[PDB]
Amino acid sequence: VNRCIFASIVSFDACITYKSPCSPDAYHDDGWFICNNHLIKRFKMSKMVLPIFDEDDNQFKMTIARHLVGNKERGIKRILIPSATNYQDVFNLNSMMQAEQLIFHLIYNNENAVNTICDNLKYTEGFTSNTQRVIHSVYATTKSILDTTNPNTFCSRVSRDELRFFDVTNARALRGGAGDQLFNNYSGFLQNLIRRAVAPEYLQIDTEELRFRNCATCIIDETGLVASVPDGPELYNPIRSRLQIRNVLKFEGDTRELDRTLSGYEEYPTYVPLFLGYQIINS
Amino acid sequence: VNRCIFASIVPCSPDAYHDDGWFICNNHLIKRFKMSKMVLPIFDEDDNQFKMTIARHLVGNKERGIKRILIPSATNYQDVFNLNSMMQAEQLIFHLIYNNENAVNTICDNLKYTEGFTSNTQRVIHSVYATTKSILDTTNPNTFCSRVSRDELRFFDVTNARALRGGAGDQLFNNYSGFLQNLIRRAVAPEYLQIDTEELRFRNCATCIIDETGLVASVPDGPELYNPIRLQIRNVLKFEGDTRELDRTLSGYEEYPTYVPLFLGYQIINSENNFLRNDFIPRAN
Amino acid sequence: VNRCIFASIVKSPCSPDAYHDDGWFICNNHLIKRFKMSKMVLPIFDEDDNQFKMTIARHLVGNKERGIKRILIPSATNYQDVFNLNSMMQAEQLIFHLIYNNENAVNTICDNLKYTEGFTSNTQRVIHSVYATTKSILDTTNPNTFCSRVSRDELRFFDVTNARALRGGAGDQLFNNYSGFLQNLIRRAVAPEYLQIDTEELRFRNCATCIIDETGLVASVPDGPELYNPIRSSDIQPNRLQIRNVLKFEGDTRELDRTLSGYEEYPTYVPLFLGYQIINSENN
Amino acid sequence: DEDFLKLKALEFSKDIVNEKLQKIIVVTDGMKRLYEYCNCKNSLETLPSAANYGSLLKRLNLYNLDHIEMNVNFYELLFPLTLYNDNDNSDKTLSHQLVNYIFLASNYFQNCAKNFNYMRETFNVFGPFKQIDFMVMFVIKFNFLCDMRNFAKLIDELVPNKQPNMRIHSVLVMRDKIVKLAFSNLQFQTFSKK
Amino acid sequence: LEDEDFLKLKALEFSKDIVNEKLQKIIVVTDGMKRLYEYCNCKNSLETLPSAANYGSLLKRLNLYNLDHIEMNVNFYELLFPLTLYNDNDNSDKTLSHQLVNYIFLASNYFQNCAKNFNYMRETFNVFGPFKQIDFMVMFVIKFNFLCDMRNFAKLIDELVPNKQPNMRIHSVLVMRDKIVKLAFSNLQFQTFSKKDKSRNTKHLQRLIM
Ligand SMILES: [Zn+2]
Ligand SMILES: [Zn+2]
Ligand SMILES: [Zn+2]
Repeated sequence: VNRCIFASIVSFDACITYKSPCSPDAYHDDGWFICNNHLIKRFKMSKMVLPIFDEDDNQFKMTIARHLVGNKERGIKRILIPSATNYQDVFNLNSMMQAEQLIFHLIYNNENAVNTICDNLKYTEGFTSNTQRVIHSVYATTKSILDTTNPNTFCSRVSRDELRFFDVTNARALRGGAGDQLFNNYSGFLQNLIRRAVAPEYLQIDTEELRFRNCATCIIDETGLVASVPDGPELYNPIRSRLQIRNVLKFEGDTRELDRTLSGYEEYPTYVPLFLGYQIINS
Repeated sequence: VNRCIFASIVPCSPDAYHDDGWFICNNHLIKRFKMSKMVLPIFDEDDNQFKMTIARHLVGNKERGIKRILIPSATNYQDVFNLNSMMQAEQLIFHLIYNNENAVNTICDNLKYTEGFTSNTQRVIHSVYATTKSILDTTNPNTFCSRVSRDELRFFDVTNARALRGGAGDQLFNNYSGFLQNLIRRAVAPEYLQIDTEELRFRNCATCIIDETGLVASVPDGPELYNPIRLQIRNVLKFEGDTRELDRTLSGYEEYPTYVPLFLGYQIINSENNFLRNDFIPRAN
Repeated sequence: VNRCIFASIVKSPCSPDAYHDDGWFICNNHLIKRFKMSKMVLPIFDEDDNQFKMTIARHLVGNKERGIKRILIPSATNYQDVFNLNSMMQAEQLIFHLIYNNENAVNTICDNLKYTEGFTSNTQRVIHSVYATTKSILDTTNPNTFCSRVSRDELRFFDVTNARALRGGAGDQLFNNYSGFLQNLIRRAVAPEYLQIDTEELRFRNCATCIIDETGLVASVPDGPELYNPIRSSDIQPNRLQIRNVLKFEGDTRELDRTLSGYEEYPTYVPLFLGYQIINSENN
Repeated sequence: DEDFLKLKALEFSKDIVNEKLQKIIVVTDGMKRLYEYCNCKNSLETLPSAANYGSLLKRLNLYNLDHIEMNVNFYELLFPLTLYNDNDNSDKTLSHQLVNYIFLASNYFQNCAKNFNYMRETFNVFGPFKQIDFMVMFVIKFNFLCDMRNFAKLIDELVPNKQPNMRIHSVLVMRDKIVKLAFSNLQFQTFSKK
Repeated sequence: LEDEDFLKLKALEFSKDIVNEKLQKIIVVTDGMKRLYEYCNCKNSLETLPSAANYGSLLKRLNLYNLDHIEMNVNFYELLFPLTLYNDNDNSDKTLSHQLVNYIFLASNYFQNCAKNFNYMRETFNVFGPFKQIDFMVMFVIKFNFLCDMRNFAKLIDELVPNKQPNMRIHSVLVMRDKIVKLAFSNLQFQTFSKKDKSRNTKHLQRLIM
């Protein structure tokens, strides 16, 4: 079975065939409907999991991601997700293919763009094949998810059964606050996406609070998710994959046997997990 | 035959065996003065050839002060030649060169104070000494009948040559021991040469300025030019050698040497051209 | 394959160089033809491999040359007089008129040839194909236009003042007005004394060697006497006797060098240093 | 000597000053009795004719304005010209020269910072009472201020564009960064309780 | 409003007690200036960006005054280094080093975050400060708030500290941090994008005499 929305890609016309298909994960079921391929391709994250003991071999395991942005990029370069205000200029959708463009207009509820698109199709041979019903079946899938999400989920937990505050725990982080409410502005689909992408800083269970990190890695943004520290210099990203500068001031040391000696000891991974927000769960 | 002045060492590179006025191996020239023995070839329209001695600058760009200094003043000599890092033989040699008789006799008594001298190693040590001594003795231009420059003069400023002006740097050159002056005249290729009937400008600008402190490498002005070459930092700055290969063409293109040649001072020949008396006499002005 | 403009032209045997990747619009043989130069390179790098190998050239301008002969490349002003293309083939005249944009002369040639039967019967295909090829070669670069498709704005500067002249400097306008391939070849030819790395500045010679006049690129000392140039004389009218005086060596004892020959030697050619270069930290 | 182009610059500045926004109090500034003896306007620093007026100690004593370890924002000092060239358009009418002038000024700051390491004592020889510790930087700035005072006369009728030249601004940044970096070398060496 | 009176003298006590500046010289806690200097009357926080709500009256005062007088540079090494060249008589050196270096790097990170976040700060001030010179006011107030909290810190640490002999262990990272500050000002493009012409444009250079 296939679920990645991009794996659902199809062509209205005979030339292109998108022959860089979705990662196997498209066939998997995290409820993300996103090949990690595309995750990289458009957002620059890699999905990950944290297992957590249920005080037992029973566990809750939370999916997260890691951002892939370097230390040098700034502003738009660091934007991960836009606003509907600025998705267009952020992405250059015109460079993207028309199915991509229309799907983004669905995401942003741009009925005007949808209408203009149908009005362009009226005369097209894709319209002669009525392949627009591919888009309408994508709409059916979407609407099913949405009636599973926007009415449900956060709204369901308005029952108070659960709450996540995305607000920064540190009140000194003046850049926080109102963005946690601006969260409300986005399509609940997106909201689900982000909230399941991002780990909380704390969990309330009435047994005990748990704290998972000293200090939040992520921040809410004025248009959409950005890879930025709350404050200070950006923490180093060892992303590890024109005549420009390549300088790196290596230490002199020539010893290598030490490495073979030390293979026995924890080779600490250096990825940037997403820690942000206050999590509350009943019982 | 090997006649590096560091054959005194009690090893020199094979070039030491040429009987030539460097009187040093390139080994020791580098190891103490960070230059490489060179000759400049010179040619005519006829294609006839001539040659001049040279040794390109090699000490690193960034360092400053004494680091720029290649050879200090006798007044400042130990500030480079921080003897206590240096072997006794080395120290004694340098003291002699600088005429430091005081230190000479000091070492003379230090031989006694090295109570191991009872072994009479003094015989070997002093034989090496006298060997060395001989060399300076031969260098001495002041020896009565030693032959001197007929057609030739050198000065260390354009104006000092052009009008015999009293350059203080020229005077301090003269005040240097005769061997030092010899070695300078041996090593230093001019910015200019006058000829009985002709003049030649080799560059519009000199390489380096030299001062009373010693052999100073400094550029007259502006930044130094590039000079390419355990709890420490290799610290390598490195660049995008993308290897957009072009050797297929570029192998034919002439490759300019990547070096810092010497163009220093104003030579004059102003008498019947007779240079090829090929003897390394002191040849003083 | 051969990229020499004279390779495009239609004895005049090219050097093999312009058959190769580096895209110089002239073989090294014809780099003699009016231009007194040889193309050259400078291996350059950090402390490993060799990274950059920047091209350069040496002229062989005679020390005794003055005036026009001191001019390396005439300005669009008076290039016709400097060259006397009347001494040359119509193809060469046409080509130069193109480079200098002397489309008026191009018109005059086309008018002349129109009524000749040798033009129509055979030569028209030569003229038109050659023309198109040349122009297309120009358009292959023309960084003033066409995406600036070749290279970048490059961050090069040539007009740097010497420390002691007035607050002058001009005629980069003329530089630009020159057919851009001329500019690009100058970029081939002339290293700056200085390069800004994104984080560092580096210097390669104590002093500049060349000047730009409104008349053209000129090989002149900034001051004082010209340096003596030992033109190697290995390479190039007998209709009329050709005279020279030349002061030359004489003397024996060259065998003395027999021992010294093993030492390191310094090639003595005249490379061209003029201007500044930078690398952007970012193409902001 | 005459005010001459001083009046022409005054006229041009009057033509720009169509606005006042006056009566705002200048608390910050106490520019008592500025004087403009800088007629030598030399490109280089060596002049004993500048030390000729070493009596500056006296006016200092009356109103010091000592400035220890002075360092200069070349970028900020030169920025205003960046928009003014475009009274006309589509030519480097002056910018062709402004760029090389900027190069020269930057190189000046590259080199005089080096030469300071001995030129102090030459100024003590000009006057053994010295206090060169500050007066050296004083003159170092002042002479380029005179250079700018005349350079403005060399450019005259130039008015603020709204469009910046990205190339020129990048040139300004990339020179000024190294200019400021040069000051890092300033250091002190065991004076004890001075 | 109740207890400053002691510290008013304290800031001047030792400086009036001493007359012995021989090369390096201090403005005596700068302790003589107009109402603006008299306004710094609260325990503001050095740890974080300014509490913009605190300063509205200060902004309304500043509206009376011009602000094209401000150098961008902190002058970090320049001003701070001279006022640190002094130590205890060979005791508590651990202590002195600790508070000195910690305060140093505190100011370091303070300016680092100021430069990284200046947009949010100036905009959040303008939200209620619609004043035409509001950007210059924000820059000035940043400098002045830092200076005032520093003055309070100095006032508090004011101690005998007669000893004066450089510790190059202290003065080494001096250059690293100061050059990082200047590099921060380099990273400040200063954004010449069609707004500074609304200034007095460097006072038109004041007839080339200022
Ligand atoms: Zn996909
Ligand atoms: Zn040897
Ligand atoms: Zn050819």
